[PDB]
Amino acid sequence: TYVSLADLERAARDVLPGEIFDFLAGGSGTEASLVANRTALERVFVIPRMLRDLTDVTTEIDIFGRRAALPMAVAPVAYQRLFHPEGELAVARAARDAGVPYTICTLSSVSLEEIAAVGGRPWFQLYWLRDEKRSLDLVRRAEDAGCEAIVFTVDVPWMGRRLRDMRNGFALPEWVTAANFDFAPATWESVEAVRAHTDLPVVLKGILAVEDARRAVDAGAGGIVVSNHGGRQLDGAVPGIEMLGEIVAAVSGGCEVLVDGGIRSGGDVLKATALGASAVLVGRPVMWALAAAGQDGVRQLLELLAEEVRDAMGLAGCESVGAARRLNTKLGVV
Amino acid sequence: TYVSLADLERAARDVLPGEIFDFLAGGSGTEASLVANRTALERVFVIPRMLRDLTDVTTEIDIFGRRAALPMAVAPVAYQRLFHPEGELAVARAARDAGVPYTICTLSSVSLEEIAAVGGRPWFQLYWLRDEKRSLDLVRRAEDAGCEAIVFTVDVPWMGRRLRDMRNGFALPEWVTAANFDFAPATWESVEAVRAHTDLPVVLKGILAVEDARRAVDAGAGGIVVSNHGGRQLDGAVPGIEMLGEIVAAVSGGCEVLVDGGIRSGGDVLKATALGASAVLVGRPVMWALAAAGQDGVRQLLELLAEEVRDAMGLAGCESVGAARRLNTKLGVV
Amino acid sequence: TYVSLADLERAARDVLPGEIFDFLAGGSGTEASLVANRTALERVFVIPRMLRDLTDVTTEIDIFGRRAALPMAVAPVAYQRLFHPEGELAVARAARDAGVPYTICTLSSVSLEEIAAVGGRPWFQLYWLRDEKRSLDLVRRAEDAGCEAIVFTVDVPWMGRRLRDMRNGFALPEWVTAANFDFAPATWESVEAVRAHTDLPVVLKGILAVEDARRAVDAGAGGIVVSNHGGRQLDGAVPGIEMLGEIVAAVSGGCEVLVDGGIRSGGDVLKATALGASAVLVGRPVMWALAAAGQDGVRQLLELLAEEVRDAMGLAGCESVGAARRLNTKLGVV
Amino acid sequence: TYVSLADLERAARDVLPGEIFDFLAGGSGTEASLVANRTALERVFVIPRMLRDLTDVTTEIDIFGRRAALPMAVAPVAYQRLFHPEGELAVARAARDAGVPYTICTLSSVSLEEIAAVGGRPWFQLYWLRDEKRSLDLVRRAEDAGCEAIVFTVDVPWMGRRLRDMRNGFALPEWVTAANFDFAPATWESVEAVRAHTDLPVVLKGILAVEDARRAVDAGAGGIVVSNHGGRQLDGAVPGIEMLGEIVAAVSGGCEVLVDGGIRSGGDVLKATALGASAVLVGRPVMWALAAAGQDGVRQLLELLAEEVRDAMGLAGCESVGAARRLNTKLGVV
Ligand SMILES: CC(=O)[N@+]12O[C@]13C(=O)NC(=O)N=C3N(C[C@H](O)[C@H](O)[C@H](O)COP(=O)(O)O)c1cc(C)c(C)cc12
Ligand SMILES: CC(=O)[N@+]12O[C@]13C(=O)NC(=O)N=C3N(C[C@H](O)[C@H](O)[C@H](O)COP(=O)(O)O)c1cc(C)c(C)cc12
Ligand SMILES: CC(=O)[N@+]12O[C@]13C(=O)NC(=O)N=C3N(C[C@H](O)[C@H](O)[C@H](O)COP(=O)(O)O)c1cc(C)c(C)cc12
Ligand SMILES: CC(=O)[N@+]12O[C@]13C(=O)NC(=O)N=C3N(C[C@H](O)[C@H](O)[C@H](O)COP(=O)(O)O)c1cc(C)c(C)cc12
Ligand SMILES: [Mg+2]
Ligand SMILES: [Mg+2]
Ligand SMILES: [Mg+2]
Ligand SMILES: [Mg+2]
Repeated sequence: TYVSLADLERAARDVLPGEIFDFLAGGSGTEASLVANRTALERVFVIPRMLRDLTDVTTEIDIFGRRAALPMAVAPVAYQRLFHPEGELAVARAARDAGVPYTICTLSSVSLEEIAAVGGRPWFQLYWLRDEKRSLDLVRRAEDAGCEAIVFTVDVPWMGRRLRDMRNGFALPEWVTAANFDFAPATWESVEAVRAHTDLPVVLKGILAVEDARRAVDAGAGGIVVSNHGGRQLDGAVPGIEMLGEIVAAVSGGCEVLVDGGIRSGGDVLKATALGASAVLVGRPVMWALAAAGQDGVRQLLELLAEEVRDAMGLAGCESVGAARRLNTKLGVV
Repeated sequence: TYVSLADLERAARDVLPGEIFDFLAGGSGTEASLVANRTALERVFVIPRMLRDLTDVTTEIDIFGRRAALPMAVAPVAYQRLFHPEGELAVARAARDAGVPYTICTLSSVSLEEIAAVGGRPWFQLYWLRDEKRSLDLVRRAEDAGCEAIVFTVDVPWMGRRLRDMRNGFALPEWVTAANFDFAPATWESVEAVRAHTDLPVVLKGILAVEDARRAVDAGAGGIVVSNHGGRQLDGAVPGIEMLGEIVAAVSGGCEVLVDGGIRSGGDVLKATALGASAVLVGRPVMWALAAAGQDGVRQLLELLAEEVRDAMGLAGCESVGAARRLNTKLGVV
Repeated sequence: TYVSLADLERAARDVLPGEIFDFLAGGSGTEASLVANRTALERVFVIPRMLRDLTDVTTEIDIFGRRAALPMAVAPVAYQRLFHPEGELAVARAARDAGVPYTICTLSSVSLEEIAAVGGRPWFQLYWLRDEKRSLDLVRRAEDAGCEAIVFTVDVPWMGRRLRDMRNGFALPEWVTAANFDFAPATWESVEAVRAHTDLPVVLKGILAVEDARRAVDAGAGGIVVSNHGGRQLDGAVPGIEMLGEIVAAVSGGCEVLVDGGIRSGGDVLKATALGASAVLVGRPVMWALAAAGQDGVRQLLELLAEEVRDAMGLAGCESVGAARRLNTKLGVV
Repeated sequence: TYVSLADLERAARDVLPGEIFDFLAGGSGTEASLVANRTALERVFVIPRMLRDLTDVTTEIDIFGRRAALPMAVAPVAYQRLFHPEGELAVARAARDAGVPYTICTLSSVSLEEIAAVGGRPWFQLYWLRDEKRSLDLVRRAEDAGCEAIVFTVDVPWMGRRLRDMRNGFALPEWVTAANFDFAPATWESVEAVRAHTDLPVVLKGILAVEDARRAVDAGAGGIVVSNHGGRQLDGAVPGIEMLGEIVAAVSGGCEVLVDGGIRSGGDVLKATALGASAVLVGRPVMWALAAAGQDGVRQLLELLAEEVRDAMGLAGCESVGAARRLNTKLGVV
């Protein structure tokens, strides 16, 4: 009977082994980027509009050819059986039932075909493999299984240095595997190789520089995710939310611009929208819900977010997510 | 024998049931807007003027056709019998005796006619009802009872999500009722309907966007209250005090511009004035005083505020509230 | 054997009755201006210059016709017998011996003539009295006793609201009196009355507005003290150090521009100088030293400040206080 | 088996006598500049670039005619036998083996000739002596011993006031001596005297003012170190990292521009690079490593830094330190 996302963090902390909670919670380095994701959202204040017609508030959007129930998708988080035995299938089922896109990870602990069979028109997150042809096989598999977008993670030439995991000597338990298997630095040529191999929208995840956003458009990306990988890659990378406004201006409608990092309420969703985001991704909260109560947990989380998004939108005078994008903001202190 | 408003918060905390103190104290969401109301005032510093004639310092203003003793009114706070058995009549009597306008709430726990009978030329706060005609009946009742302004709350299409009240499972005790009765989203058309129905000044409460202030003037409002509803509506809404200067400039004397949220001293009143406010509203402190010592409590609070306003004005070289509006300010840190 | 001013605060706290320590330490209201005096100095960073000739570093200045050993004077602090039985004579003797001007208070607990007899060419702080003629008698007395400047306090139409003193019910012990006696709001006309009555330099203390600084020059002031009275007058008044740069620019050498509030080291002196101050006043630290060890205490404090000023100047590449005024600064965080 | 530099601080704290740990850790005054070195780096966020070719990431630079393995040198820290019995020889050996320049101090506790014999093409830090000829003898000795640059410390006309060392009554133990011996304020003429006496690059250490950087170039310096001496000289001096961008712009490639103060990770190195630094110096961390585990300790520290630099560079899309200099940054909060 949770009333905010923080309820679920506590519940997940109680049930998960410490080293697993740390694998989930932690960031790279001193966790400066992890913390900055939160600080950056806290400093954003919305300027609500009043006395608008709210006789049909809708939180729906159209993205990558599909209607979604909220301007939100479940972020790609690897190895979800770490958190609950049903892992990715529990999350995907809840996401489907909520009308929220679910991003299947290259490092999923259940095969992408089994996750896609859940239904819910899922997305597929790609990590570039040591060989172009194995990469492109994942893409084709995803597409053949009915995934509707390829989320190419471009901020992971290699994994960041996570000191929690080093101090814990954390390693996958033997009962969790990379189920899509029986990694190399991506480049712009890799992007092109993917774009040529699929007619699905290619979404580049982990863009923070304005000219990288621009180049993503030029490269034929259908979207980008403005993201510092939840503070888990470069420690000291700017939060996506701090780059988002500038990026949205630069691409000037040329692709969808998503953001992630630290989204913890419908109000946060509203802030991201007001800064110009098409949609957000949510990572850690979904895994807290999964750890706490499995599929039911994720369903309750998504219902809570949905209600908070609708509440925030209406209180801000927005009948639609488009209207929310036209809200103005003001930076405040603490 | 209180020397600041914080004395009365402690006294109210001691006497009220926890769930009632929480209903009063709390805001929506993570209470970001609640806290920001205070932070925003703390960051404002006044640039006082020296060596001016102070041989008749006056704190009086003329507003909505009436002289008021201070640039201050009691904010509309619902269900005041929650805090003290005499509820609204205790507050209204103290306000009358102090020469301070009292705002009667649509959700008052004593009928608007009984409160108005106290005297003191009160204001009436309107919430828009599911039917235009019931709304307009409240207006007419208020007017027939001698209310001198209609404070139309425009930031409440519905009530915000107050997690204290959810976590407490708070509900009105059966001995507190909405005494004006034996709610729909307001729009600009609702405003017009009200404006056409009364010759009293219509004051729109809960304006934060500059173009909403502008439109309020265009709409024939006699005033606005720049307000985030004490942090109880949209969590992450900008504090009114952060919008006030821009709003005052935009309306360029076309209506009175009031502010509220976090006013806790005569010095705060001075800051709001220096930013351009015609007057402030004060909410929670009046309810602390009511809970602590009933009518006497509210009288002591209003006397303390009056003395602090006069002290701050004089120390800043202002013989009048108009002069205080011409003070300059500087933003500082913490 | 103190190495910083904070050593002496602790020592004074140990020896003084609490209510007296509070009378000394406290400010008005919530102590926002008191704290801001410190915060404002902490945020100032100096840009030192290197490789300059330091073969005769001097901390001396010429001010109001006299050489002073440091760009520093002892601020006017009333009733110094509250802190030590020798009161003002202990402080004045130490100041004389250090070559630092001492400001005699209108509310001194030893008569201005006895303090002036100590020697050291002292200044006299004026509070305007209910009658022009009694005010001007104080001035003439001061002058006849060999005071070299009149420091007219202009930020005290009346005393601020000090909640420590109210909560303590603090009052002068019967053994401390206003020894110059056997108060009205000052105006610009009062200033003129003083200026016409003495050929001593008139220094207006408690100026914070730029146009008040300008007008002080126009009025024939020989100096001003940019000051919020140590946070003891208007609570929420800007710190002097935040106004100083703008004020120095505006007066454009037309009078000496002193600053006070929170000066606690030679480094602070350097910051004030770099912002354009002619000199600083130091209040509370001198009273800590007095309370801790009487005349000897004040001598040790002034020796410590002198050494810290010389050290800071040299490390910043300044052979003279003039050179220090030409240093640049940068605002930092915390 | 350390995973960050903070591991080594704890280890050094455990093993060193308190007064020695304090001599190492402390700064001048209230330690404002010491703390600001850290704060200033924490506020810098990097804008990483994605999808660049990383098939030969190199951390090497060419500086002062030599290839270095990292854009990093060991800062001049006096009396290193205070921390470990092998003192400077332990550090120099580790630095040589890591391919990192080591700066030999004028106040080294082992003679400059013995340190230089370790190999590793070392630099020599000069303090100006009371007599030009003794100064220039040190220079010539350094050069004759195969030092490759003279790091002239120009921010030490005399040593700052370190209150830890005063409160501890700290003094060199009799078993630590200034081994180069059997001090006067430097000026621009001193610089010239040095420049005329050696063909080695002269690097001026402790420049913070832009026009001092400019003048260093004009003076024929081959480099500068933008530095507040680790917060140990002027308390309230701006951090070097806050001046670096402006200084790099002003010198416009006319000399190498190094920075130091608070560098505690490869990410910090990356930030300094992105602000335009040619290289950084690292002081206290190297001494922690020395105290913790002697030569082995310093080797582990330099290996950890090397890995963190390579990791940060790659994650930011930089194949080279030059590319890292072309990264953009954004200031954030806390
Ligand atoms: C590389 C990695 O370390 N992984 O599993 C990815 C991955 O394999 N593929 C990828 O593309 N992203 C990953 N993320 C980042 C995620 O997608 C979001 O960017 C942030 O979670 C949003 O911030 P949040 O909402 O959590 O504050 C992520 C996040 C967490 C919590 C874990 C445990 C693993 C990962
Ligand atoms: C909706 C609501 O939740 N109510 O009861 C209103 C309401 O019925 N009609 C309305 O117009 N305003 C309401 N307020 C906001 C009030 O008017 C001021 O805006 C802030 O109190 C100023 O900030 P403060 O001085 O307290 O810091 C309010 C305030 C409190 C404390 C309670 C318990 C109830 C309410
Ligand atoms: C009015 C008053 O309340 N008095 O006694 C004055 C006064 O009678 N005449 C006046 O002109 N100033 C007074 N001050 C302000 C003083 O001169 C400096 O402005 C600040 O002390 C600098 O900040 P500081 O260095 O202390 O941080 C002052 C200061 C203290 C600590 C006490 C106990 C009494 C006073
Ligand atoms: C004067 C002095 O007090 N000494 O020994 C110098 C010196 O004799 N010659 C010089 O030129 N510099 C010195 N430093 C500053 C050092 O070179 C770096 O500027 C900072 O250490 C970088 O910041 P950090 O990485 O430590 O945060 C320094 C540093 C420490 C920790 C000690 C104990 C002694 C010194
Ligand atoms: Mg997120
Ligand atoms: Mg208020
Ligand atoms: Mg002072
Ligand atoms: Mg460093």
